[PDB]
Amino acid sequence: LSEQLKHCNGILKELLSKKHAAYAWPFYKPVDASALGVHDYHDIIKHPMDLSTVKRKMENRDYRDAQEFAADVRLMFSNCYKYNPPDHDVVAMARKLQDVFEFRYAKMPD
Ligand SMILES: C=CC[C@@H](C(=O)NCC)[C@@H]1N=C(c2ccc(Cl)cc2)c2cc(OC)ccc2-n2c(C)nnc21
Repeated sequence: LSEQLKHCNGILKELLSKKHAAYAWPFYKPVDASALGVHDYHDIIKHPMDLSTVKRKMENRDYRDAQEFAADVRLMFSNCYKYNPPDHDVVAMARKLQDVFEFRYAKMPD
């Protein structure tokens, strides 16, 4: 990995760690629309994303730069905001986790 992508991998480890598990767990695996009963999810969200998919792409060295990594993580959060009403518990959780991501991502090295 490039030096910037190592920082990205370190953020990803933190997002999956026990410290943040109370609000991060909804984002661990892909949305199973049938299991959750949200039969309109794939009509509204055209590009699903989740942390296990980000992790698999990083493992296979599939990100070209830090920007591609950030776009996926932000996609994951934007899907959550797009589908759900603003006062929903899961949107608060997404908020909370995204503040962890954005704060540490802003500390990128040269
Ligand atoms: C995709 C389904 C929509 C949400 C839902 O279940 N109900 C609202 C109509 C759902 N809520 C949640 C959710 C709702 C309440 C609380 Cl406290 C935590 C998560 C959700 C749950 C999961 O369990 C394995 C996985 C993905 C979730 N998720 C994401 C991500 N964005 N919305 C959700």
